[PDB]
Amino acid sequence: TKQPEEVFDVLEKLGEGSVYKAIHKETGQIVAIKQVPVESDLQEIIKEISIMQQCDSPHVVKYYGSYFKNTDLWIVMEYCGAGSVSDIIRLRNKTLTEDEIATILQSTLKGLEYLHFMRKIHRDIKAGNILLNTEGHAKLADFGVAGQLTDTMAKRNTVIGTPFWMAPEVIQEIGYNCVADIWSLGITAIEMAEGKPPYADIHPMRAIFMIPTNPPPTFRKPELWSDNFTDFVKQCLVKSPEQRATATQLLQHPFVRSAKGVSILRDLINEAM
Ligand SMILES: COCCNC(=O)Nc1cc(F)c(Oc2ccnc3[nH]cc(-c4cncs4)c23)c(F)c1
Repeated sequence: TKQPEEVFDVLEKLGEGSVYKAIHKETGQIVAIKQVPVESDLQEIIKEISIMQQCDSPHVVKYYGSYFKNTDLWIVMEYCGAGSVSDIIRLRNKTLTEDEIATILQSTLKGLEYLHFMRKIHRDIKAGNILLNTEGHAKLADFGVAGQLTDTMAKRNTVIGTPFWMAPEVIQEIGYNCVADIWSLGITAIEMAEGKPPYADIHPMRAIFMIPTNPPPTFRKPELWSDNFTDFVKQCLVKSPEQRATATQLLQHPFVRSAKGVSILRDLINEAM
């Protein structure tokens, strides 16, 4: 009920909808505030907030609430100071090591296990939608295209996501379920190792045509990568969604199961900031 500027001291812009770092003045907690015009298209803003409000997981970006200020909507969220994994790759101009990827994807998979239990499908898993806080904890972000299964709707059939990362069953007319995110996770693993997903240099509308017919992608330089990492990607990129591994099962994959603690990401985060 209080004016947003009395609750929050807005600091630096982080992004440009438009995102600001801010201090919650009563607790000293740092938050991220997304500001959008109330007259803008709010379709995915409304979707993403509805999904985040239903989530309570250390592996999913928290939503704290919304204010009107003048003719803007302020969306208050958990602050992830290291930014996205794709930001960290770009800023350091370096791909991630196997150990760094195992640690990030362990936390990503715990977030997917939580969403999938709640019958949610992220549908836009990619390095750009995995954020790190300054302590190195990975959180799922951008729920703007997330789907919800129900008692009466056991499958979604909307062709939606970001083409290079989309599962074959999502692209094809057939309905699909939570394990579409596991395919996207496999593409994300390659993206973190190589800096870009398979087919990154071809037209996205051409790539979407080939993903359903092509064999599962593999590493560009297979000799660089352990048997465990190679097998982890192969298991994620099983074309049959019925056969594809779940988040729970991949948390036991040898690539993920022995991931190092978030300390392995300290150098990484320091360099990026
Ligand atoms: C030059 O290339 C583009 C530059 N990259 C970039 O601007 N990255 C970026 C990443 C983010 F994660 C950003 O957003 C955040 C930031 C921190 N902590 C958050 N907590 C929550 C967010 C979210 C906001 N939008 C949806 S979640 C958030 C952002 F604004 C910008």
